[PDB]
Amino acid sequence: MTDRYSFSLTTFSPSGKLGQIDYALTAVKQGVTSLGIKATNGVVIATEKKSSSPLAMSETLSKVSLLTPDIGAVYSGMGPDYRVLVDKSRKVAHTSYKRIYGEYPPTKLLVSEVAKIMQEATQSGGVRPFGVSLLIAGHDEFNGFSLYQVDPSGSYFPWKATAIGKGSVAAKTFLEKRWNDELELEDAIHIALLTLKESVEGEFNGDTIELAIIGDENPDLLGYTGIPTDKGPRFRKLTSQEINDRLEAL
Amino acid sequence: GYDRHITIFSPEGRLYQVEYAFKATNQTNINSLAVRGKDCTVVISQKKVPDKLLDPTTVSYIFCISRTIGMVVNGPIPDARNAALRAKAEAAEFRYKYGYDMPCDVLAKRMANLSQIYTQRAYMRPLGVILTFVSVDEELGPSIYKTDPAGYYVGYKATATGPKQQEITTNLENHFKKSKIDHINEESWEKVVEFAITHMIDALGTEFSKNDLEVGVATKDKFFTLSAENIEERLVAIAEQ
Amino acid sequence: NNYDGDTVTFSPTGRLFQVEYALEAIKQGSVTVGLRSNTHAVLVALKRNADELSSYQKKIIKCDEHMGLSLAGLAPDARVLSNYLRQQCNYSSLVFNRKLAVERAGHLLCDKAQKNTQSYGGRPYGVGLLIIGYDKSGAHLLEFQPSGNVTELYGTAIGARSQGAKTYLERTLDTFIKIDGNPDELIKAGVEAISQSLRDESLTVDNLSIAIVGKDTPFTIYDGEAVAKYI
Amino acid sequence: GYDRALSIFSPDGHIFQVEYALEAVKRGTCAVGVKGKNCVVLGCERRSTLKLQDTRITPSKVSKIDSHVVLSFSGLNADSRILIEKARVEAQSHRLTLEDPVTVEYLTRYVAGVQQRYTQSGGVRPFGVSTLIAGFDPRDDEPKLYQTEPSGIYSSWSAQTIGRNSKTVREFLEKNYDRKEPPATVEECVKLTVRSLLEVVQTGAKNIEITVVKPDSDIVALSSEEINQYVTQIEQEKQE
Amino acid sequence: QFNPYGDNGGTILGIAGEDFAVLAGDTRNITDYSINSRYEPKVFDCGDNIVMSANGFAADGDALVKRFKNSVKWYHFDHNDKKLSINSAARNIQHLLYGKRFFPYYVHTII
Amino acid sequence: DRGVSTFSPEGRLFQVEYSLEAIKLGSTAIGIATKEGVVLGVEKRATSPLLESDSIEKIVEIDRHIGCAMSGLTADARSMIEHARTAAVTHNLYYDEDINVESLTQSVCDLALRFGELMSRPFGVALLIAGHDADDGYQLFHAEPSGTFYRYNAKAIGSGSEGAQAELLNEWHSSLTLKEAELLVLKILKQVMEEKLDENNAQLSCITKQDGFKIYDNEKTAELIKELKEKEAAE
Amino acid sequence: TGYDLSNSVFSPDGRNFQVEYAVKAVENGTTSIGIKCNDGVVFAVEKLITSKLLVPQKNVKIQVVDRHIGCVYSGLIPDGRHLVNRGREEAASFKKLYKTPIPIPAFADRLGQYVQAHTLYNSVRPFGVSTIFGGVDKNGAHLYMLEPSGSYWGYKGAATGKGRQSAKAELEKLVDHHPEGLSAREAVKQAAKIIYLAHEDNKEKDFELEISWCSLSETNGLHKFVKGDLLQEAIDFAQKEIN
Amino acid sequence: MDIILGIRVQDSVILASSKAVTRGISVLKDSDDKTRQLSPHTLMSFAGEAGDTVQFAEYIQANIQLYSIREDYELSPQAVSSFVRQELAKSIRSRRPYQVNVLIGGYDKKKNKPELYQIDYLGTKVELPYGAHGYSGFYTFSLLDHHYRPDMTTEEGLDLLKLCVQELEKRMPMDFKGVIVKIVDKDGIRQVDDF
Amino acid sequence: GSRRYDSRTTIFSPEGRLYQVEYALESISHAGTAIGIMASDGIVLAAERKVTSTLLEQDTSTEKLYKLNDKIAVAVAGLTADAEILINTARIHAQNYLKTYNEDIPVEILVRRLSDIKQGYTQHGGLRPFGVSFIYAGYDDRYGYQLYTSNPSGNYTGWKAISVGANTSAAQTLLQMDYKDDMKVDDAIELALKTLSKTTDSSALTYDRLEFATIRKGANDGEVYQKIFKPQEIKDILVKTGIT
Repeated sequence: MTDRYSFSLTTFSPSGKLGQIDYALTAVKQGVTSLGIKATNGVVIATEKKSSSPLAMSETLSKVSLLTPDIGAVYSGMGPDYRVLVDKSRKVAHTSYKRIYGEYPPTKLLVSEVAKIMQEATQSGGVRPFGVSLLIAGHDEFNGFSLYQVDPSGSYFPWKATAIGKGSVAAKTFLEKRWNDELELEDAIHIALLTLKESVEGEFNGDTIELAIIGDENPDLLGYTGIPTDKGPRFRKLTSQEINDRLEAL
Repeated sequence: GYDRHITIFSPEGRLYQVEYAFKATNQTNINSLAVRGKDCTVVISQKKVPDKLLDPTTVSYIFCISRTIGMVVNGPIPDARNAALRAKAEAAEFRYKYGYDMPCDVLAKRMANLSQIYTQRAYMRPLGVILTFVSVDEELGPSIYKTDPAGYYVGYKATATGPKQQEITTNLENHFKKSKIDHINEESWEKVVEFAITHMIDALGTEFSKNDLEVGVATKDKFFTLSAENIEERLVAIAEQ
Repeated sequence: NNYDGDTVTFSPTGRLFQVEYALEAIKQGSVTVGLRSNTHAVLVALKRNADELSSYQKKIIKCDEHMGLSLAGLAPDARVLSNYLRQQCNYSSLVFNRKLAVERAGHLLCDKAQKNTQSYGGRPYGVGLLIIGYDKSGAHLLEFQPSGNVTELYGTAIGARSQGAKTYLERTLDTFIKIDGNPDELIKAGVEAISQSLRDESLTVDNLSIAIVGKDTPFTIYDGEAVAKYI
Repeated sequence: GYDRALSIFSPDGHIFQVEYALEAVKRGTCAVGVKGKNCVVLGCERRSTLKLQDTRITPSKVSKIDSHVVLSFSGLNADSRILIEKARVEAQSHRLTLEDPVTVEYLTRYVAGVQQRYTQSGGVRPFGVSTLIAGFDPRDDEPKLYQTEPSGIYSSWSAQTIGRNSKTVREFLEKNYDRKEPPATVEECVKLTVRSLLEVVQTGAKNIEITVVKPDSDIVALSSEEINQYVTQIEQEKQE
Repeated sequence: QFNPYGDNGGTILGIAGEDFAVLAGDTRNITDYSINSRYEPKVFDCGDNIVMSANGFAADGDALVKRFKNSVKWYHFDHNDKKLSINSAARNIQHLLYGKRFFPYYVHTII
Repeated sequence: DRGVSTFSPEGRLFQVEYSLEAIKLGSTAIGIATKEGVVLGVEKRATSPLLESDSIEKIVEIDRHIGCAMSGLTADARSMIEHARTAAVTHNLYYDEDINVESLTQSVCDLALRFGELMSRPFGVALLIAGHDADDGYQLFHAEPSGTFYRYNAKAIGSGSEGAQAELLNEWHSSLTLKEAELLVLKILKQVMEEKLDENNAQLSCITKQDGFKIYDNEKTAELIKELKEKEAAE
Repeated sequence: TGYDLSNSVFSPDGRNFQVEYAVKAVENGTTSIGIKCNDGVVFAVEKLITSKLLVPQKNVKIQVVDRHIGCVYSGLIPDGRHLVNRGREEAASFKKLYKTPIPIPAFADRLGQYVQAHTLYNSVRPFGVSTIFGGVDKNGAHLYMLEPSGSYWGYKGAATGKGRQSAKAELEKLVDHHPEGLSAREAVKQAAKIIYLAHEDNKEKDFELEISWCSLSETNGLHKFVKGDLLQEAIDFAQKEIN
Repeated sequence: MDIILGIRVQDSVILASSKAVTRGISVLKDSDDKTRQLSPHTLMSFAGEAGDTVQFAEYIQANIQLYSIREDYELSPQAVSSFVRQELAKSIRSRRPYQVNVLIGGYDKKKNKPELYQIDYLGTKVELPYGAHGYSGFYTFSLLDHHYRPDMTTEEGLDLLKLCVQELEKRMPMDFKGVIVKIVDKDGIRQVDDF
Repeated sequence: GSRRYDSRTTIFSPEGRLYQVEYALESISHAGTAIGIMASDGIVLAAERKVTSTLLEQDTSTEKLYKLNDKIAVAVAGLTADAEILINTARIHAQNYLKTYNEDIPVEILVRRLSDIKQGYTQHGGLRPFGVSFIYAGYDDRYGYQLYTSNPSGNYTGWKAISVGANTSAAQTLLQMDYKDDMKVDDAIELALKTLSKTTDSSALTYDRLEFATIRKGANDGEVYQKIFKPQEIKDILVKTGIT
């Protein structure tokens, strides 16, 4: 009994590749398309809710997740791997930051902690790498809005806009033609919906699309009043109805 | 080809041990089905007792996890009981730690997390089982949540599992296309059970006696399994129709 | 073949080849015989030397005043197992003021050997043991094998060419079982048994080892000039 | 903890991981020790595919273990740092408990012990390093020179070389070193050391290092010019 | 507070002659002003011609004697039935006693 | 690969058998027991003429009454000697007496099979352990990496061993004097050694009840070498 | 392939071949059975007499757990002992915490989970025994059979070892002919007959019969060995039926 | 133990440390040197609990000597004093704290300046022109406050130290058996043999 | 058991080389080139980013150049995530030293400890090595300006000028040709950029594919300043040396 696997399962091949990382990236390639776009006054992250059966309640499966009140995550690749990474990311935001400084971590640093967790699954004994690429969108007072990609290796890059998964090559090209540094948040949501339609096969509506924003503070989502400096989460998930509204003016 | 013996990625990004654990799921050759009423959640599973020497009362793939949660398993019984004991322990610990009964979906997520770990950690094999959790949750109402060896889980309007799962799934799909609603529009759990058995018969094209089935029912504040006589009573009502 | 790399691996026909190879080491070991009456139990062992300049390897080990054993195979494993038995007999005395029943001694050795057959990293013990003793239910002889199988017998033999002694004891059963209250006759029968396993070699004075335990006899070992009486 | 028996016996009775560690030593730059009547000299090759090297700060090939003992090596550089550190710690621990600095034999025996331990412990590979350990015992004027290798065996040498082409410089030393008359001076001992490296090195420009150790903690490294004086003088007497 | 020690009284006496030695002790065992036993032996034959008494707190005395007797047994097992000489027994008992230096056996030991 | 503690189909431990092959590559060591003492001798076998032969230490003291010679991977012997010395000194501390030679040897041999997946491999060195105690007198033991030890009247180990052992089989008798044993070790060493035996490439030692374990100077051994050459030329 | 070389590895058809290989070791063992009766259970086993030298009556195979449970097994005997040793630890800790002696279904799962645990890692070997066990608790009699995979069920009758098919066929006749139930004393006799009938599949060596039972009326709900007159009576009934 | 004093003058640090070792009602030694050289230009004196003092002093010495060999470099007096402070700060919350007070007198060769650090057993460090531990300060500080000047020569420093020892020998109850005096400057550490 | 699946990351080849170290070096040879050049009045660090996309946020980016303390920086060639693990360790180590001695850590001491950690992964533990090579640029009052490199073996060396990553063979040849000892920082800057310009696998060297930094005494008297160049500053210096 107990782990006899105290040795690495990811190792360098003679050509210098790390096989398991490459293969994890291949699993991400098969994954459903997800994307992020950075506007001047906000960020949008979006993905298709590829449903497994029509008997499944796809609302119960949320691909876009709140990590902190100002940071959200989406992914492409293996769903179960993503789910546990969200659990760990939420916790590490507290244990390694909020319980120390009494405030939530800035986007880059929470991203840095997730990247660390994913890197250790590439070197530690008896584990495989995570089979997901993450897109993390957030806001913090001193850096403003930001968008990050985190890959199986633990590498992360800041983006203006990008896509990952199935039709990422086509989607990145579409985003290069459309992105400028003057985009307002509502313009970015519009571009995100256009981009996603190219990669979505079947129905394209607010029940098959998942989309969240990092934007203005939402005092109506705070749950209490009386502390002026507490203004509410900047993360908001758009409802099924709110998405359909934007799809008529498409 | 050691990438097929343990849970590491193959060159095409697959986990063969997870895939082979899925094939173990059908090894018992048993089909299960779950639906929701207004007030209840019903789960039915085939009961096959091939050996005459068995005590048929001990042959079961349905488990009472907590007072409110039931679970049916598709897969070998040793792995099934492993999952059942852990789920019971987890549900009991949750209540002690947090002061309220563990919700069906939260237990499903927890078991799915444990399963995910076996797909990432080398020394633990995946369990060759699919776990369907059912309850009448105090917040969410009648609930079906299902877990697999990949560590995936999701909620369902209704669901089916086993070798002939596709037939039952399309049968249930077609009914809800017609009915236009998320559940069986029926007051009594007795009639929801009757619906469940009726649609299993049609989908599988087989008749059932009282010993060919196994039934679990979830209502507000309790999950319970039916006796052969309760099921016989139910089969009779289906026939007189 | 492909299934003999470690003890933790079953072969396709359900065999444990590492345990079987451990059994093989016993078969290469020098012959040792065990037999008993209702009043005494006797071990007889043929000792083996390296060459004409060397000593003869001891085969018999005392475990308590009322219990002891003989070995065939890997001698260091017999040292480990006999030491465990010494401790178990000792624990029984100190804690319960009770001499350890030979039967329990057998159960304890079985379970100790078994653990080495079910986990990775270890190896099975490479030694067979013949345990004799006199306890509250009389004289006893046990045969231990490193597979974990322990068996209570009237008489037996293990080691190279042990088949001859075993056949002889099987024939002589009705006679030697009733050699009560006569140590020298029980030993003589044992010496005759071990002679059925000899080949191009005969029993000499620094070759032969005998042990006896019984009703009013503590486990005592006879070596050298003290076994001339029996040659 | 990681456990694998990496150093094990093969059917012919060799420990391949120990023997392959010797191959790593054979690849390392040449190191040579020669002991005179009143000193020991340690000479070391430095490979010349590296121009743009900063020699102020680049790790020197000869290391002081204490103020009276030095250590040079051939093989994996990173491995040697671990042996050097352990030796330095033990040297101070010896001074602390015994109230006397280590003897050269003692320090060598310790280093050799560490190396041996890494040949029969689980989860570790042997050191890809052989060392030359030289100096003078406290209050003693007899020069000391020892060699260790990855297996853990160690011995005393009148003169010895290790590393690449060491078989060529051992050749030289064997026919040029008289046991009856060791180099009677520092001058003579440094010269024999430089000659032996010139059999193998190339142009003795920035290629050769020399360190001279005398009794009572008298250790000094030569500069390029001082070494170059020997190189120049050796090549003039060469034309014959 | 629990006091782990007691006093069982009794007295012992050892004298050595030219080719013999005696070790004597009374057989009374007491606590406070009561007699526990009029005959409870505290001088024991430990094998190898060694007699021993550990007098004071009887529970500690019995423990030590028991441990030493066991030591004689294992000395035979480990050193080819060699006889344990009295001087070797004495040194062995020193280590048995000193091993509990910071929680002592409350006994005057004589062999 | 395959487990380090694996049995072969013939019932022997692969690793122990392979370590025995390494011992066969070791330099020759010989021991002869007499009623006047036990003599231990070794071939030093320096790999180069520049190596100072007095630094080759293949004969070693364990206690005043116990000595030890080695053959094989000699670096493996250091921790064995360290255990032996500690075992011997510890016994004297606990029992105010000398520890028996057999008990010492049994204690060293207890280390042998303490390997697996404990150390990573068996020892690659055989020991000849020679000593005196009051119970069993002068004794010689051959300690192997199998954990087995045999008592010997005379024994050779190392590369020249099987030729040397056949020679010891003919020459040994129960009435040999110490001087006869010294000359005999030298004689058989010169036979199996590659190079010419002299006082620098071979070493002698003995253990007597009176003076304990002693390694001989090169001067003392040199005279016994001259004495051996004179006896052999004299018929 | 190579899927069968390591325990806990799934083959492409979803099987653990090492457990299946453990089953082969069980099929190689001697015959053991269990019969469930009116108010209890009866266990019996075939003991091959390898030689005259084996002391009769003195190599006991059936084992008691606590004071109310009997266990018997076929295959690798030491593996069976290991399992019972664990079962005894499990029963002791149950009684320690809850006071009441461990119920048979509870005890059944304790063994089940433990055996199943030995199919989860490559660093342990599966158990090479099938174990028939049971007894009487507050809810009546229970008989169980447990396999190397950790799979177990409740049984009316059970058999394993080399003569399992013969024994099973004979068990089915009793179940068919006695729907109302077999008595404890009758079950002992039948167990003797069945072991003799199952010995045909292992007929080279002759054998020794061993029987135990737990009955609410006959043994007061405690596990006891059948010896002496009751045992000879059962042996005679068995001899009388093969002829 | 008991008396340790220190004076930093223009070009040197001077340490004076008492010679007596007293246990019970007996003076066991009257030539004890309560000092260890940590590096060629750094000297540490010490006083406090028996056993603890020497054990700590030698432990620090071994560590600084190890550093010197590793880096082929002498650590600055400031750096050494910070290392020593941290060790004492660690110690005050261990199971059994070192009860040792030290003075560190060093000559910084990079700065060309003498430096005197006073550190107590709690790890309270302070750089001073002159320092003392225990009851010594109660007599010497006021005297030093009056006569001390920062540009004094080594000679003047020794005369000022003489005045302190004289006052201690008059008013202190215990006989501390004189002092050993050592000077730390640019040339290293030397001992005055007639005080 | 699990022996079957163990690569044995810490063993010698028959030639006496460490397989995993060699293969990690092979990995690093595909990483974007990084150059360090040491001058009499400062140090230059220059590094080429890995084939950047137009949508990458360049100003809030860090991939090649990291700050260890106020006096020491590193350029990275290899797996970035592996480097960050080691960088955070180095940052802590620097602070431990500062806390212990109240002095900034000497460059070599920091370099030795990082290199020792790398070495450990090659000798024990059975884990893959860190696929990273560093160029260390730093200043202390003992040796002044210093350059070092370390690689997956944990071997480290000091340099006047050095490259790591892709095309080090060509890059080193060019540095060896044009480097001279008396050289000032502004000359070193030019050499660094002109070297990357000639060895790059891209069509043309631009500001968006570069990270750049200098360590000068360019503040106020005996005090050292680290300048991590902003994108616009890299664009300017690229023009000022006539590469764009």
